Amino acid sequence: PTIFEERHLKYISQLGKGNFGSVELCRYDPLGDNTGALVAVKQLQHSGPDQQRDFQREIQILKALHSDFIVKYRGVSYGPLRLVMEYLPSGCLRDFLQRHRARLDASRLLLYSSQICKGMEYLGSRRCVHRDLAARNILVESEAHVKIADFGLAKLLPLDKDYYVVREPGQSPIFWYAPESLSDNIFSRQSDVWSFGVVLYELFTYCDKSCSPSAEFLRMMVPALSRLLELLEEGQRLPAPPACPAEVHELMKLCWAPSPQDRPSFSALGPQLDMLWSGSR
Ligand SMILES: C[C@H](NC(=O)c1c[nH]c2ncc(C3CC3)nc12)C(C)(C)O
Repeated sequence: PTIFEERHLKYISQLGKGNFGSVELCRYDPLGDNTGALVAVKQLQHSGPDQQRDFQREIQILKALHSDFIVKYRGVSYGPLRLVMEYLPSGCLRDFLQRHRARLDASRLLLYSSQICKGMEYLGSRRCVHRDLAARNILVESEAHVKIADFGLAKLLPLDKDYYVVREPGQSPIFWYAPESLSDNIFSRQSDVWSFGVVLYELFTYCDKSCSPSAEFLRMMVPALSRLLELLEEGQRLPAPPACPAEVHELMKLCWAPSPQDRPSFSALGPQLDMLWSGSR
């Protein structure tokens, strides 16, 4: 339905945690016989003002999003409150990449890259900045299909502005953040592009822990945030993943253009990745 009765949503396990919200695997079981469909249900675990309004927004946003490459909204449910979503058993991409490594050539990484870019293109066209783009936040619909998830921090851009300024600090691993976010808490469709660069790096390192974004800044060597800012200002960048084809490194480096306005758009990126995907073969 679009509306789920809480009494029929039946609990199975934890799938994830996030700022003040959990997502759970539930069976939606109106018969009560274990034959009902599986669903991923997000609730907030804190009942204050701003986190509750933010959650409502996230629902408004995801409801109004229709794309093969965006996680699918199924409905809400009420108490007097919960967000119900399609469930993707293969789960997290970060993990999926680590497991199936030996089964995935460059085409497929490019295939995923294209699909994520396409979803981000669309997100951008709805004026939606995602703000927390990263392999851990991408779900796997199948071996040849991925989808962007976790709208917990997404913002709508007012009609008259192309950027958002966040008051408090971020709480995500620092290594996916654009410089303007690090220094000024400025997020935009173009800071999303910065992070998409890092997602590509993740695809092509197959999310390996030993050469992760974090592991690399560490190697590349005062507050962490400040040092990462100095580096990125000096023009230090993540290196070509091992075996990475060069053309892809260049796209990354381009996504990492110092100023937001030199970064290419998702709609520029999409064809290039497409050409690359039909290039390997
Ligand atoms: C925890 C959160 N997940 C969701 O919102 C999910 C929505 N549908 C899913 N299907 C499988 C999984 C399995 C991967 C848990 N997660 C989710 C996220 C991965 C986006 O941070």
